[PDB]
Amino acid sequence: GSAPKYIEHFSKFSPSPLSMKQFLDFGSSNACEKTSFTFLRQELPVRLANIMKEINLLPDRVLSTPSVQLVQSWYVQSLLDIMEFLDKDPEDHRTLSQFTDALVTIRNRHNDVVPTMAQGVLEYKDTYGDDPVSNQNIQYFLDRFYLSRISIRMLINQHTLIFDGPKHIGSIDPNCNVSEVVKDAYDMAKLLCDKYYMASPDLEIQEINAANSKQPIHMVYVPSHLYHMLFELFKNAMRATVESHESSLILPPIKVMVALGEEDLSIKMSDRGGGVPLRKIERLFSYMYSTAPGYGLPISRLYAKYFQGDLQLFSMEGFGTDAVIYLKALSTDSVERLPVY
Amino acid sequence: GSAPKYIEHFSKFSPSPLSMKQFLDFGSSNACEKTSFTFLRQELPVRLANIMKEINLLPDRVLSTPSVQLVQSWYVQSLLDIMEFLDKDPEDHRTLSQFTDALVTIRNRHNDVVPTMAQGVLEYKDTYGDDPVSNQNIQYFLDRFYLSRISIRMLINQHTLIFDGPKHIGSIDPNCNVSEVVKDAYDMAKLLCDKYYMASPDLEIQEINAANSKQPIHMVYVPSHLYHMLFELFKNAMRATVESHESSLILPPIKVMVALGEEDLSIKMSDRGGGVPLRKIERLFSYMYSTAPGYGLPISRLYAKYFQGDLQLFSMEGFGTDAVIYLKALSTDSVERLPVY
Ligand SMILES: N#Cc1c[nH]c2ncccc12
Ligand SMILES: N#Cc1c[nH]c2ncccc12
Ligand SMILES: [Cl-]
Ligand SMILES: [Cl-]
Repeated sequence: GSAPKYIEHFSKFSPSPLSMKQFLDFGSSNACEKTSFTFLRQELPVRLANIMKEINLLPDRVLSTPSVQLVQSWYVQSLLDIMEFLDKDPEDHRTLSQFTDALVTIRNRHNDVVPTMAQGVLEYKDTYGDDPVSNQNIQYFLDRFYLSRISIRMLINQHTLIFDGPKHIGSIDPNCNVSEVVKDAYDMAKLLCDKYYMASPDLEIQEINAANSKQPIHMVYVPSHLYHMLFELFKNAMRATVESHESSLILPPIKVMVALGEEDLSIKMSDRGGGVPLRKIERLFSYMYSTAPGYGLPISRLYAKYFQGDLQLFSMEGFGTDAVIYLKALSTDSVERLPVY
Repeated sequence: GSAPKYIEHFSKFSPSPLSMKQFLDFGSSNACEKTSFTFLRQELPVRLANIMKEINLLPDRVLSTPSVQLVQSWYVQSLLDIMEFLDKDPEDHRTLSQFTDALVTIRNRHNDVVPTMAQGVLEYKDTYGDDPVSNQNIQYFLDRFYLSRISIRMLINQHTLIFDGPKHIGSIDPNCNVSEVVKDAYDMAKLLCDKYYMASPDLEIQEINAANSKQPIHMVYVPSHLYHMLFELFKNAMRATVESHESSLILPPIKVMVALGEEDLSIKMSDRGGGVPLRKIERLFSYMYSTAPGYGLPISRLYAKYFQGDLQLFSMEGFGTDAVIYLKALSTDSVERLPVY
């Protein structure tokens, strides 16, 4: 087979990070399908080969596991699927239609990679232990492997959603109202909270538009990514609030502040769920320490970092916890953050 | 001279970190002066030699500067001063009295090491530049050099303050009321704020004693260290609040929360001084980036880390900033954190 050959070749190239503007240009109209095809048939084999080369450089005890071999098999097949289109003609509509169908198949093939890689982490802990050095190496690899995955699934979604044969550009909303996404994520977390706990904290939202007070806060962003982060934070904050007030009657509300500055758009979620000692904060972001026979926070932080943001937690044991999503306010500063190969 | 010989010998030993309990035992009574002398005449040459060996391993362009040579000369003389007492007899009261006088001299000799090392940083920036690699190496060294200094000045203060010929044990207050220290630091910052700005924010304090509600929060700590941290944070928060509301009439108060948990004692200072973009947070803790022709925060964080605590900043650009001091609530968990040699 030529799979090792392809990996070596395309690993020589560096991934090309795209900005929000570039995403909006690719999706401005259906006339750009050919340009998207020409870009992706080269870029997707590059990004796939770079992360596949890093997988092959893992230690033999990790590389020989069934989880890694299964994931690697799905990365080899996806690579080969894209390679078939390198010599095809963009002017042929059939070539473009087949490319879209191939991307949907590739996306579905990798839909279970996060629980599979979690199974591998649990196997490692039981087979070799949970030492700190192992934690760092696993954290280093999975952060890069999951950020690569996010970037590859972003490109695929933009092509398939737009070139399917407007206000929203695929998964990007150029006028995303942050408060509405906050409400949506709270409402979903509330439904689950009421069902499992028979009680739910209320929600309070306050907006601070520094430059234009009393004007609703909008941004260019991927609302599905923002929902995923806010949903995970709401679930954790509601659980802590309800469980810490089981023997009390008052249930403190969850308070969200949306602040718009000259370059940051910040979203703070404040709860009074008893808080967490500082010693345990790092474990909440660790894949290995959160694994038990709990990746919402570490993956949520990767979504924030994907467009040059961040997600941070600061708690006060005995009182409550604050969780801040830092996003770039300006589309010019919103650029893909890809793993440094 | 035997100075290089002494450094090599005592650098072989590891510093011995002490706990709060051990500090209270050394200072329980004046009868323990002999034990303190026997411990310090060995421990102080160990800690001095370890940081002196690291200084000698700096690159020649840093080591040859007048600032480092001056500091190193003060570390060689202080070492030699302590070496004189190694063969002396602890039972002789004159030996003990002379040791105390020697420690006061050593302490005063090093009183200007923080502005001197700041002069060296400014010289480096102008002579070789402010590249990121230089920033990391300088940050790594100064954090260790300033934490060593804090630990050596703690030992000296405990001996000189107690064995000078109770409620407080030297610089340690076994019943430190945190809120009172907060008020003291605010009052000092307010005086300076009113003098320079003709306006000052008010103060609001709220205590959360999770285990014993409505009971004042006390701890075993060094109130002078806590004051230094709170004073620096108050000065920065007041400056930002006043300057960000110059064209407004309302001046938001600075809100402090003191929370006591099972293992953390947390102090949050919240202001509405307009906040800071996330990109600038790391620069606030950098010695090199805060140097201009501003070490309060980086040194304040070292005071917090000295007894296994921390100091963290999280801001919301366009609104305000939160600054949290994390301390250990229990004296059993309060142990010296020394540089890993
Ligand atoms: N995210 C988040 C959290 C928000 N509050 C929490 N309390 C305990 C543990 C995690 C959390
Ligand atoms: N410490 C601290 C600060 C608290 N608020 C601030 N605003 C701007 C810059 C630094 C700070
Ligand atoms: Cl994947
Ligand atoms: Cl010093």
